Amino acid sequence: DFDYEKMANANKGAMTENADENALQSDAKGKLDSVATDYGAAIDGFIGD
Amino acid sequence: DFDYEKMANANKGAMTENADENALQSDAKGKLDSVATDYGAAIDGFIGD
Amino acid sequence: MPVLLGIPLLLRFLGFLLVTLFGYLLTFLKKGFGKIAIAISLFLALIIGLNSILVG
Repeated sequence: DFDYEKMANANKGAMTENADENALQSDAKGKLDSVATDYGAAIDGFIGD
Repeated sequence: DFDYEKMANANKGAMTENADENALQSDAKGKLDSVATDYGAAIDGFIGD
Repeated sequence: MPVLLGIPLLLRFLGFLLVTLFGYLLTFLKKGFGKIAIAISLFLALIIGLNSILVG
């Protein structure tokens, strides 16, 4: 009386992680939005000299 | 009398999602086609000044 | 040639973005060739304009 649908849900749990979409998307921006403030600052500081 | 071909179709169902091609392709465009209307608007507004 | 269940859709999508982005570059090219049309027009119009003052 193999529980076909208990082995499956035990293969899954051992070959799957957990991921929050809106947390991997907030870090990415966080790091690319720090290099874009130094690119702007540079440009702005040349037109003021 | 293991139903070889019932366990398979139970491993699949637990490690597979569902995806509509023409819905992941309509959103993408939808977001990239809003930034391209602000790039054009900018250019157009400089040649009119 | 056997493949996993999601690879064929990653390969179709990586050529949708490319055609969309290569589509934008075209739009912008055509705009910049319209600036050189406005510019030429302007110049030749200022010349034809001065003529009409001086000969008067």
